[PDB]
Amino acid sequence: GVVHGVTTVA
Amino acid sequence: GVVHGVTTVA
Amino acid sequence: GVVHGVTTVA
Amino acid sequence: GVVHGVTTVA
Amino acid sequence: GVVHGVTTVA
Amino acid sequence: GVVHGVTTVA
Amino acid sequence: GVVHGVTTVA
Amino acid sequence: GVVHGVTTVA
Amino acid sequence: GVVHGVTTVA
Amino acid sequence: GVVHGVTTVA
Repeated sequence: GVVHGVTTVA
Repeated sequence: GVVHGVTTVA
Repeated sequence: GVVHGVTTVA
Repeated sequence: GVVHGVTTVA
Repeated sequence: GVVHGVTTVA
Repeated sequence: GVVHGVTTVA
Repeated sequence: GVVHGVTTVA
Repeated sequence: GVVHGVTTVA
Repeated sequence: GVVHGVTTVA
Repeated sequence: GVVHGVTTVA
């Protein structure tokens, strides 16, 4: 797999 | 798989 | 699969 | 906000 | 904010 | 903010 | 902020 | 796998 | 801030 | 695997 630009902001 | 630009903002 | 631009805003 | 259980599977 | 259980799987 | 259990698997 | 259990596996 | 740009901000 | 259990595995 | 730019800010 590829994961690019995964953002989690609280 | 590919994941690109997954955003989670609280 | 491909996932591109999945946004979850609370 | 609250975010609980946000799943993204490719 | 609160973020709990945010999963991204490629 | 609080962030608890944020998982990113490629 | 608090961050608890943030996992990134390639 | 590849992981590029995974951001978690509390 | 507090950071507890942040794992990055390649 | 490759991991590039994984940021966790509390």
